Amino acid sequence: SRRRVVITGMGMLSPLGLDVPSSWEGILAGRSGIAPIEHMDLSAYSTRFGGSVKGFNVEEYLSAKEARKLDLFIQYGLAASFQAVRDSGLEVTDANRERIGVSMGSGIGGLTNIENNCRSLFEQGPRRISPFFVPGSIINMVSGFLSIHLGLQGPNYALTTAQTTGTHSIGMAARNIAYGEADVMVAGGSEMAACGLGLGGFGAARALSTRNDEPTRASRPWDRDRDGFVLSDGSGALVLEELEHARARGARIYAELVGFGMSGDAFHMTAPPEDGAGAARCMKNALRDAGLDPRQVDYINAHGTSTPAGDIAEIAAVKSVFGEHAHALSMSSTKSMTGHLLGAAGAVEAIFSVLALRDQVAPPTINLDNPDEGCDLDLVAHEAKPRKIDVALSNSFGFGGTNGTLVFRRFA
Amino acid sequence: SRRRVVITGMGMLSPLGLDVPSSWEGILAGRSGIAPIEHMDLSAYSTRFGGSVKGFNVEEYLSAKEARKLDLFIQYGLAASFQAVRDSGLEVTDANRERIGVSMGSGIGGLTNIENNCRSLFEQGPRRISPFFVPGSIINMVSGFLSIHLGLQGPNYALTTAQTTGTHSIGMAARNIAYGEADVMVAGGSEMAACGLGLGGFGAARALSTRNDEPTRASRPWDRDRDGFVLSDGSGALVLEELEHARARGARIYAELVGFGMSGDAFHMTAPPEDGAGAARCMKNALRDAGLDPRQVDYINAHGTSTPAGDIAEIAAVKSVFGEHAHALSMSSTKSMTGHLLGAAGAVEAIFSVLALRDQVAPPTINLDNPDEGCDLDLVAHEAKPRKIDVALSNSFGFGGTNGTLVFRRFA
Ligand SMILES: C[C@]12C[C@@]34C=CC(=O)[C@@](C)(CCC(=O)Nc5c(O)ccc(C(=O)O)c5O)[C@@H]3[C@H](C[C@@H]1C4)O2
Ligand SMILES: C[C@]12C[C@@]34C=CC(=O)[C@@](C)(CCC(=O)Nc5c(O)ccc(C(=O)O)c5O)[C@@H]3[C@H](C[C@@H]1C4)O2
Ligand SMILES: [K+]
Repeated sequence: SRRRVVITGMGMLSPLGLDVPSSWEGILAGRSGIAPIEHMDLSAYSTRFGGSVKGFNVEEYLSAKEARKLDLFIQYGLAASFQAVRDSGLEVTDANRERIGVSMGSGIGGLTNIENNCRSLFEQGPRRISPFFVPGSIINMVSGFLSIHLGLQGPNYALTTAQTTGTHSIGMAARNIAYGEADVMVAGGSEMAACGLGLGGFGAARALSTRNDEPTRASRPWDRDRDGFVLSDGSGALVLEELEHARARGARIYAELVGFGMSGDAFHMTAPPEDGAGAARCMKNALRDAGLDPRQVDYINAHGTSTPAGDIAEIAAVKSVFGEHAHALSMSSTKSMTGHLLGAAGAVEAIFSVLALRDQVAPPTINLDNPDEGCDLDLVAHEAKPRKIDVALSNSFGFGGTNGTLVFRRFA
Repeated sequence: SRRRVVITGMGMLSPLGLDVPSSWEGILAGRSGIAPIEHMDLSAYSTRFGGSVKGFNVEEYLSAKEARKLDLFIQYGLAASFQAVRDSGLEVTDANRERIGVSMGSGIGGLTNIENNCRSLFEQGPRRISPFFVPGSIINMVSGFLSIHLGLQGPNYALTTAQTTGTHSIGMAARNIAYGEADVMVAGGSEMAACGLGLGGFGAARALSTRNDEPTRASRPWDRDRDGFVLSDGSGALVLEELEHARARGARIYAELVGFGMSGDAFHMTAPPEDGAGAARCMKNALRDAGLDPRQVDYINAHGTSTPAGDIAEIAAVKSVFGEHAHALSMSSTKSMTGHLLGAAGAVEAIFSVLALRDQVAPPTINLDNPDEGCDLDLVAHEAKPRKIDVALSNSFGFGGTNGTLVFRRFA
């Protein structure tokens, strides 16, 4: 029989902050983390801005030596993971190390380090490829390195489901606990795809905003003048824990993870169906998993990427799932502020959903000046809205038509 | 309480053949699939051979247009998937499409597409980056594209756990079925890392055999003169199916998937502990999952990568788990013949384990001329061995210390 799963620790790097509290302060203030990119020359690119992590100091977590062997996406994932475990208060011992695992994923992974080694290969030659190229670039090395540093011997894996990664990572980790394969999991996602191939690749697909003159206004989910997503970097990690395990050690419980849904659109490689039918199936799976009446959902943290086709598909899906209740719940996209953290989006947005529960407040959709046709729900335009929130749902969708939904609830 | 999971279809591309029967014929014959690499110039590299897929014809599966969008690892994964679905006889309909999902993974993913996009990027900037670069290179696109082509709407995801990927993919897919989230899953892995970055990266880590003079002798698991793994390419896919679902449509059942285990070494980024303690925990977890006493295991398809440290760690783990029964079972490494398919290794080796059950024969470890110190189990040296096999176990281990074990049994 299925065990209950709660959240006892969280950690983050985002364009708004180097930890959870600083990021969340930005969220509730409606602050943008988007700016012209400084770390490379994007003069030849159609998009020249995004959400960078500012002032990260890897040496708070790892030595210079260890850090230079690892791509930035790995460093970011480790930072968020270490923060979450610290936040949870958990002490790893021989008595529990086999019962604590890790599932930290990425969508794009080590593209940046691969691009740099590729430069070495072609400009210098093959003997300039790093000895640490493979372990420092592969997606599972967040889980790997975290387990090595903390001594975690339970299930150890990584998902890669593009922009759905972080949501799937958390949901599948919760299944491990619910079914008895672990008592504790560290789960989430990390990304740093701000390199030539990243900006260039998403740009070639015409998926990015090109509002170069006003980067903070670029990400504008459901607004009539939206023109694509804003690429952002960072990481999110949660400590998921079996309920009785948490209670026995006197852990602080932020919220309960009650539902997880998955689906496939089976429609198109890079676009959802106009009616968001796949997203609707995914949400219904998550609601049924949680044993809920859809009218119990108070807050939705949308995927809200600011693409023309994506944002309206999600409205359609929400209307299909919730009926008239779609007008009672609040739904917002925190990507309005953070931009799109790709494989880490679902992780940071899970955190934001948990914090919406702790603080009884719906984060805003900033930049929502003129809602587009049919976008007539309570989208929490401009300003955070204090309200009752007993149940929060968080959606992620990805290229390939891969969908995930998490459902969190206040714990008492 | 948990539903039973059986295998009803299989598909493969390997260095031994373009499908399962051809590959398996090679396995039973002790044939090597290793040769000098022909598709690129490795004259200045320290390793110039590996296991290539010979004569793959993508136009049996995809249009030229579709094929030009997709990295070779995705093409290979799709080929194996299409073969497995055909082999299963499953008819996808509106009545079942929400019950059929896909979990096909990769260890390193789109290295070749990245490498090809690199060259232009550094000489002439991002102008020539394809609009399909991102969807055609991300690891979840095997799952994505397969779902789109066949209309599969069930759980849709991808693992990336380096050399463990194929095993974890099959195991986690089995859980989806056992727990009622799907009735059918296509699962496995694919890889095509034979490029400058791949050969150069693994070569920089000093992980590859450099036996260029005798490529077919290079892969020699447990032999005293082994000197690293042999890099190979391909894919494996299984159709996993709930037992009653299979019975109701009169499916041919190859075998039952009874156990899945996972662990982490929490030891080192690129090496196992000398005693294989992580691998031992993983195998025990899989046996506990299956409700089997270690004395019930008849055949182990080892990870057997032909590395100095890897091979002996696995012997130690087997001795620890199985005690005196370690002397009764047979264990072999088919990587002696196929080389190391990385993220696809656990998929093709799951298939080989299923076929060992069908045909009651332990595949050989070829090249085992002089077993190393302590390598004194029945390692099926040189020649296939007909014997009773009721229970077959298959191990995969990966950089980061990530471990997976599958347990299959004859179905009557
Ligand atoms: C063929 C076209 C049609 C096109 C036209 C209008 C659009 O709006 C876009 C730009 C984006 C559609 C979309 O939102 N896809 C989408 C998705 O399915 C799942 C997740 C995300 C995410 O960012 O996490 C995402 O971005 C599409 C893309 C690129 C190209 C232009 O496909
Ligand atoms: C730092 C060192 C020490 C060194 C010394 C002797 C060795 O034998 C090797 C070559 C490989 C160890 C090993 O087997 N790792 C290993 C593993 O843990 C899991 C999976 C696989 C697989 O191939 O699927 C694998 O390859 C190691 C590697 C590279 C480098 C040289 O680490
Ligand atoms: K979300």
